[PDB]
Amino acid sequence: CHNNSAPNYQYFPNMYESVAYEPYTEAKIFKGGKEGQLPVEGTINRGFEPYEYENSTAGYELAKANLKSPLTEEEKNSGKGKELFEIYCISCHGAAGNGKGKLVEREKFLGVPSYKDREITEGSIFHVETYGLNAMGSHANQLSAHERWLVADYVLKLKSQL
Amino acid sequence: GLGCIIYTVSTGIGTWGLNKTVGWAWDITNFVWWVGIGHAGTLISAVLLLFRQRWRMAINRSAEAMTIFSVVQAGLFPIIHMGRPWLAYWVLPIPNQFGSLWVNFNSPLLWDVFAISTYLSVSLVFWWTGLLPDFAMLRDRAITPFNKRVYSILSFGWSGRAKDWQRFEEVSLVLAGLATPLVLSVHTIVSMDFATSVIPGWHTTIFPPYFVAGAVFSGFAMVNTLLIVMRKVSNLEAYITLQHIELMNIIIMITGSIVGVAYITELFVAWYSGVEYEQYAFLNRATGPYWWAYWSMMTCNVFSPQFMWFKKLRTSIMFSFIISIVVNIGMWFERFVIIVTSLHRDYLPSSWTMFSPTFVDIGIFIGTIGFFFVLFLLYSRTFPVIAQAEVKTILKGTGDNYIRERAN
Amino acid sequence: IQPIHYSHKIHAGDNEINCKYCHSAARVSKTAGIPSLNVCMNCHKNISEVAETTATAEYSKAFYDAQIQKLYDAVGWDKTKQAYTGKTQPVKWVRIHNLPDFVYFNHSQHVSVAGVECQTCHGPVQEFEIMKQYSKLTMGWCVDCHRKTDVKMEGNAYYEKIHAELSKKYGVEKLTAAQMGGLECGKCHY
Amino acid sequence: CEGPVHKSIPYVLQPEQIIPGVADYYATTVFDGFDFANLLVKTREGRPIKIENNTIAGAKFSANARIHASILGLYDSMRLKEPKLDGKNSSWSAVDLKIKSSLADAKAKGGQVVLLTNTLASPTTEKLIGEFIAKNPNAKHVVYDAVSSSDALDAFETVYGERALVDYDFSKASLIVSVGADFLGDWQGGGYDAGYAKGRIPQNGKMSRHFQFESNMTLSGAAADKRVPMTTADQKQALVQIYNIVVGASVPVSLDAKFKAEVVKAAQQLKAAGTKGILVSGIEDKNAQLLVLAINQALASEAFSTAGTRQIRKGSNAVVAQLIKDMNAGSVHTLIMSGVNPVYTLADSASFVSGLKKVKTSVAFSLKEDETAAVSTIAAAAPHYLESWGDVEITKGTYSLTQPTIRPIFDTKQFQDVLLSVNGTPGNFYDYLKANSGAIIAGSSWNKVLHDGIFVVGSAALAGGSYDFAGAASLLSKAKSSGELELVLYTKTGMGDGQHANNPWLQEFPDPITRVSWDNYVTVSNADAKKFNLSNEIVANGGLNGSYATITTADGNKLENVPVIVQPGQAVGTVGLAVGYGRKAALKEEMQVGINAYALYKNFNSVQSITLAKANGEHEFACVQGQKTLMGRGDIIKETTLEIFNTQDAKHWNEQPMVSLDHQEVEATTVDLWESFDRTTGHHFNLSIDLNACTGCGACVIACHAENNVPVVGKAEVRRSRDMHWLRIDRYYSSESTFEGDNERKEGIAGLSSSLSTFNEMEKPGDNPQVAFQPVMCQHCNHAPCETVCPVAATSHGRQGQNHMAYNRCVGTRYCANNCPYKVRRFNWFLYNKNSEFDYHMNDDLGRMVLNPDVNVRSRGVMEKCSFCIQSTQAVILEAKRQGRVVGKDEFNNACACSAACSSGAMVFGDVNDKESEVAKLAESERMYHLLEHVGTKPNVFYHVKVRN
Ligand code: HEC
Ligand code: HEC
Ligand code: HEC
Ligand code: HEC
Ligand code: HEC
Ligand code: HEC
Ligand SMILES: *C(=O)CCCCCCCCC
Ligand code: SF4
Ligand code: F3S
Repeated sequence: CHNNSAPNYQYFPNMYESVAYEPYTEAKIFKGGKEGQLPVEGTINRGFEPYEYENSTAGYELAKANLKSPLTEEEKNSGKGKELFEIYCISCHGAAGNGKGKLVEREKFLGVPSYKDREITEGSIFHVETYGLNAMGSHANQLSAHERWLVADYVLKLKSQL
Repeated sequence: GLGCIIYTVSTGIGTWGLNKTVGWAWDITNFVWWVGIGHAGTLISAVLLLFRQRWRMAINRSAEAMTIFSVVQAGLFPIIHMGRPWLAYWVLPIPNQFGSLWVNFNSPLLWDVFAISTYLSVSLVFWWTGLLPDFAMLRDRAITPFNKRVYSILSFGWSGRAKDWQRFEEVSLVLAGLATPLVLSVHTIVSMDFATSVIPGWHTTIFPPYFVAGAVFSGFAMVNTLLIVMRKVSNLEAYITLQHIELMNIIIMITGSIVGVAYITELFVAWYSGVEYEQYAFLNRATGPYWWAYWSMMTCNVFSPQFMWFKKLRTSIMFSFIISIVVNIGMWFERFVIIVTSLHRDYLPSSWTMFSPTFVDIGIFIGTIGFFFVLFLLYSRTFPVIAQAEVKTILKGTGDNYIRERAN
Repeated sequence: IQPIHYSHKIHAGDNEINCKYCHSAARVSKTAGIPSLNVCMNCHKNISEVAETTATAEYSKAFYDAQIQKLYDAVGWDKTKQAYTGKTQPVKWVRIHNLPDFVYFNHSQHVSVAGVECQTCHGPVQEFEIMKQYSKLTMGWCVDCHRKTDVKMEGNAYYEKIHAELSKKYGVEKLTAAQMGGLECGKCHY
Repeated sequence: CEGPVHKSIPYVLQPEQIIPGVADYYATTVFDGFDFANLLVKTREGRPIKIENNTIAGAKFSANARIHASILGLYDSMRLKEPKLDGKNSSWSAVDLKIKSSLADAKAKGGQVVLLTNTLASPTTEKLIGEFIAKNPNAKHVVYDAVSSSDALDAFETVYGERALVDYDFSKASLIVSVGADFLGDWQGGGYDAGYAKGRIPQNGKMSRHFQFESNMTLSGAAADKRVPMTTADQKQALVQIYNIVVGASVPVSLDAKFKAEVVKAAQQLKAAGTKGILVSGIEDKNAQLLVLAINQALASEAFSTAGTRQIRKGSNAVVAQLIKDMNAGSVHTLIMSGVNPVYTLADSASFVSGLKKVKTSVAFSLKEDETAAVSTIAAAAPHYLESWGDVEITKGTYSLTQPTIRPIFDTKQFQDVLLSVNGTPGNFYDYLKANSGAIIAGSSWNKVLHDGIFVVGSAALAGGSYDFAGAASLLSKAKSSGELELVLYTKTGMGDGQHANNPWLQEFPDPITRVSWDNYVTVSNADAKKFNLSNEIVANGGLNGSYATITTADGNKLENVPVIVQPGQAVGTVGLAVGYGRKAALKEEMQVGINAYALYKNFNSVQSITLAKANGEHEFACVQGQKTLMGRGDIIKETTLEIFNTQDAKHWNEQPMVSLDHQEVEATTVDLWESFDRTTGHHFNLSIDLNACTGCGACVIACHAENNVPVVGKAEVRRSRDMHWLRIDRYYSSESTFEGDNERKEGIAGLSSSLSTFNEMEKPGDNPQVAFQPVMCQHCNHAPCETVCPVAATSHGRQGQNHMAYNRCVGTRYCANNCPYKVRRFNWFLYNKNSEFDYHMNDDLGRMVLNPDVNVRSRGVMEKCSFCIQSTQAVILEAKRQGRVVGKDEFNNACACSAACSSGAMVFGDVNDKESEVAKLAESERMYHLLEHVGTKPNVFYHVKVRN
């Protein structure tokens, strides 16, 4: 009989479980118990460049001064930069406003400023969006290197309306 | 034999001598061989009926046993050779959780499922109905309370009455009428497993009547050997006479000549045709690695039925017993040769190969033979081997008493 | 029973965290995987305690506060001096949606290409305290939802050869299953 | 059954480069001392899978079959997981201290230190070795090759000034004269496949013809237009005869008149094609190689140049011999070697071992405890290419980098890291490489070099000079050794050397010429077989059996060999013998299969004089292909000649079958009682073979068995002709020396008395026939006979035009293997996954990482089939639909590895409704041709025509 706190019975599982290695499951042979072993340091795959500026207080303002956006005008006026701001950013920062968000109303954690207060260039978003400034985190795990620049053009349009 | 079946089902078809080229051999060979055997009884009880052949009355009952114990043997091969037989139920068009996933209705393998399952089903109720007045004559003996109960259950409430007999006769006439079409159509559907192919040596139009003629021929040859030993063991030689034996021999002779005509028909057409692939296929049978299968097959089928033209050979229980056995050997090769010689040689010379069976191919066949005899042998000690309702309607019409009375 | 008591109800239903935030690989890859423990820190560097108006009749505040600390043991965070240690252990989650590995389902061309809402395949996920499989996934639900839907041909330039055709010839729009060919034994399990 | 519990493990810390479900590609290179290539490594979330080719403006060295199968060496559980010292498990610190102290003692005593290696074409490795030598007063560096080519190197060095090989361009010549060349094989690291094939296509009324002179029979012979059986004592004389014609000279050549009748013709034609001809020869004699240089200079052909010399082979048979002698003669101290295996490859290894007994601190770097690792002091655990860093210069003007793709599985250490630690250099080899990268890379350091994989470096032609080639000609003509029966050693496409001793894909991979697998053998011509009473035979179960034989040499013998009577294999008086199978250390008895023969490589010469005797028993062979000849079936491989192609209408060389109507003839494809389906829109696919480019199609097989998870079957269960392969290469000989000679015997035939004797003689292939290859896979038919008879409806067709094969409704009633007239359909019989009857890479847990997760693994009773690349083309449509684009021109061709991995441009995959692809321009041709059009099955794969002359 079928219970709900345990999976149901099966009739001759010929090809149900895996012989190959589907990505996130557990195995026995590997270094850890995982199945997601880390790549070697210093290597470069096809279609990716490493970011050449180090962490904050010495590489922050060096990235703020001389670092530019490698996009074109066909890609900026597409609306895809707004959709990424609709997902990953309204939870702390405001959607049309700045700092109002969804979570300083509920008072879960405080200390989110506006965009009038801090002057930010188009290369100073990209250094914070990959590393975080003391209360953010690395959003490089979520967004890709083509897509952080699509967000940075949209944030500049939000400061100009303020 | 059962042990061998379990072994190969649980360990793999690769234990058989099958090849990547030759996917069929000995499995379907024995399937169609048993199917051919199981057409004899449905001819004797239906065709001879339709042609008012009085002499069939002493055979009909044992002839029925021959089909119900042989179609069953054939029914094992469609399952045993399967790669994943526990999923066989998918063959049926049953509503399911796969978005009502169905079967197609274009394959002769499916047509075969319908042909065999309905052939058996119909023949089972046919011969069973004929037992009602014979079980009645056993329940009325009731020598033990056990047997009393057994036959009172095996028989239905068959108190033989005017009306009951009237209807009984009509039912048997209808079913005989339906049975002859089944004899033909069922074996034809089996025949189309090869006739509908694209393989040279198989693609043809002669098979639908050809294989049927062969089925009649091999079926009667089998029946005749059992009647010969039966009339001595059971002491029923006063019912199975030399006239019954002679008539069996005559029919075999006739169908043998039909088969012979079909052999020369195929050879003529092959020559007449401009297709090199068809001609080569026949050359391969005449001369090649399986020449001995082909020529021993031809020797048996060509000459065995021709001895029956000589009265001194035809009217001999000794001679006809031997010949009747021989026929079954030749017919086994008939089925074997067609399947194997046409597959190990075909389009693209790089795919040419051989074929040799293993002990588990042989063993399964032996098992079906053994099972056949277990069933038939038990039958002979529990069932009324000669229909009483039938014989008692001819005792006054024919026999060595009443004829002598008529002559004086 | 998951090893942590994670709640899709407080996060996705009361805080209105957007659905693509934690599960981020739905747009690109075929496996919209479980979010790794780096997403469990950039929101939870500043959230140590939970609340006072969120504990229920079944669940207390001290049940939550002593279980959010288990997230700190998996990563290595220390509450006192606010710094990473060097001892990490991953969290063994229990996967509740499974298919046999002859099928080929891909979340990427099935959410981003066809604009399907994220509650019509896995249920109303924001109103669940613990996670529940909602649909049955057994081969007659994949076919049935393909019978009654439309491919999106307005925006894609891949369909300009097909959609500008047959509006002059046959018809205005086509269903997914019986028109584009999405009911063939080599497109789903090969 | 309850059904198991599945768990999933996300990261504690996820790296930026890794996205679950997204494959990554890395630019790496390979060079193992024998094989070499530029390639891409496809990786999963942490590990490498199937090898791709690197084509970023440096597509000069594609991977061969041996390289494609090399991934199994990474995931081989039989590797030295931990280094040993004095036979015991030890640390690397123990190894480091042992080596350093022995070097100190050697310095104090004034001993000998020798490093052994093999052709390390590496600017930075060589520099590091130089530094070692600079620090150590008495270090000698010496290079050891298994199969040597020092005679060629001496000829080039003494004329141009360096030890390097001429990289010939076979696409820049019209007449190819080959005397023992074998350039389509392993000759000088044969990578000339594309160059040759490019000149075999009749674009106009032109085509490069090939003259093959040889003792053995090889692929270049099969791909030749003319082939002359010739022994090595005749070849040397023939070479001088060529010389006397191209270069006006009078040298008294002694050569058979019938041989002169052909040699002279070829030489005069070669001479006539000034600047458009090429002389290539593989005679193991510096003087012969010098004459080749002289002739190619006289021809002044475009194919000959020293601007980019080949740096791949730089050994010496004189230096190695000196080394061996000194080990036994004098006192030799610490010897360190890496990738060197004299015991088993060295013919004089018995003396090598006695030399090892006289040396101290023997250090050997390897992957396995082989025969030399055994007789040593320190067994060092080396990384397997993808576990290491490096750089390779294949040619004179190039530089490339090698990236690791997987973090070290076992406890290994790089050879260069060891050298750095004994030299006293801080850091590691990677850091060393970084420091020395700016010396070559003038552009961006890593971002534009590691990312792409290669870097272009300029070069210049080498100066020539005066040399008495006339003297060399007279020396060669005077040279003569005419005795009795001789043999020639050779390498295989599946077995280059002993680096793949236990590789199941290369053990199973059948020989492209003889069509056998899992074993070694001896090649004897039928004219010799009749003298020695040797033979082979087809038995009742379908496989082959054959006699045994004994090879005797001066002061030695083999006592048990397995001969195969290849009719044209040997010219006359010669024997073929493959070298490289007899290994016994550190491997299972299922892999310990074959004969070594390296003991017969006396003085590094491939040609040896022998005595052949018949033995007692009979051997069984795992033979893949049965019949040797083609029965005159011109409807399979249509061939014609160039002048017919040029002057006659297609009706006379590419004729399609006709069917009679109302007393009228019509193309057979127009007769149809049924109605067709509309596949005019939405990506109708095809696939295109041209038979001229099919040289051997070797690496096309292994790449198709890489995604599709086809299991490995042993020697038995292939011996019964029950193997598992999705595509196959054929082999069709002839009777009476031509394919048109097997169409004159058949069309002239009588009634039933001669046709029982001609069809029995047309399966015995005559002496020196013509060879033809034909790749055969499942062409996805339209009126497919394999469809309609499946009772459980597991097969169907798509709108694109495939044959979709579901692995689910297939309840194995084995019909559809029968109605395929091409008969390419592989039912599986046992369970190949996890049982102990098949102890190959499918069984063990460490070796189930090659298997990609996108294709399922079959269990029992279900059939499988060479489908079109569905698991790639469903991703190419996917990656062109999210963006909002139309699929490009050559985007379908680059994804299906049946076509995107072959060397030449033979296989072409792609779209047809797109009228600008490569397939749509090939389908509209005068060579349009299907297999078996009279069957009426409408295939989707079309062959062209063999246009030989
Ligand atoms: C909650 C964890 C947040 C998320 C989600 C996003 N941001 Fe943020 N951001 C947050 C805080 C608390 C701060 C201030 C931290 C401090 O120490 O002052 C910020 C800061 C920024 C800034 C200004 C950086 C600067 O140097 O002045 C920018 C431009 C910014 N954040 C952008 C940004 C974007 C693009 C986001 C979506 C990926 C985003 N933030 C999310 C809190 C949080
Ligand atoms: C972070 C705050 C999340 C948000 C936003 C969403 N999900 Fe989630 N999800 C999250 C975790 C930590 C887990 C692990 C398993 C668990 O029970 O905690 C999940 C899991 C799921 C699953 C089931 C996974 C499986 O193996 O079957 C589903 C179906 C799922 N999540 C759906 C889902 C939807 C529809 C969301 C938008 C409303 C969503 N998730 C957001 C964490 C987070
Ligand atoms: C890993 C799982 C995560 C991630 C991705 C986020 N948080 Fe949470 N969070 C987490 C745990 C183990 C708990 C306690 C257990 C529970 O079911 O509640 C929480 C709880 C919260 C709370 C406190 C609830 C309250 O106020 O009473 C808040 C607030 C909260 N989570 C917010 C939050 C935000 C803004 C996140 C960024 C998207 C976030 N969480 C992610 C662990 C995890
Ligand atoms: C929001 C993001 C969505 C959307 C719209 C759908 N799913 Fe999918 N789903 C989602 C998550 C976070 C997971 C767990 C990931 C995992 O690998 O377990 C899933 C899981 C599935 C699965 C099981 C995975 C597998 O079998 O390989 C299936 C199947 C599945 N979901 C199907 C499915 C369908 C048909 C959807 C309709 C558009 C769909 N999902 C949407 C999150 C999300
Ligand atoms: C089982 C998993 C499902 C379920 C429950 C749904 N879909 Fe479908 N879907 C699925 C596969 C394997 C494919 C690929 C088929 C192909 O490539 O032709 C699809 C595809 C679609 C598409 C076409 C996408 C395109 O335009 O290229 C659409 C549109 C689509 N699916 C819609 C859809 C809807 C509305 C569903 C109900 C929630 C749905 N799918 C369920 C597999 C599966
Ligand atoms: C041809 C017949 C098809 C078609 C075109 C598809 N399916 Fe699939 N499928 C099929 C069978 C016989 C089975 C069951 C096999 C078994 O051993 O149970 C399946 C199975 C699935 C499943 C799993 C169902 C379960 O676990 O009970 C899923 C999910 C599934 N199929 C999905 C699927 C999709 C998305 C398809 C594209 C429309 C599809 N199937 C086509 C046979 C056939
Ligand atoms: C696992 O042990 C459960 C197996 C369930 C089998 C169901 C059989 C149904 C009746 C034939
Ligand atoms: S070639 Fe064989 S497998 Fe491919 S479609 Fe025709 S019959 Fe079926
Ligand atoms: S005909 Fe059908 S059941 Fe399998 S063996 Fe062939 S797909």
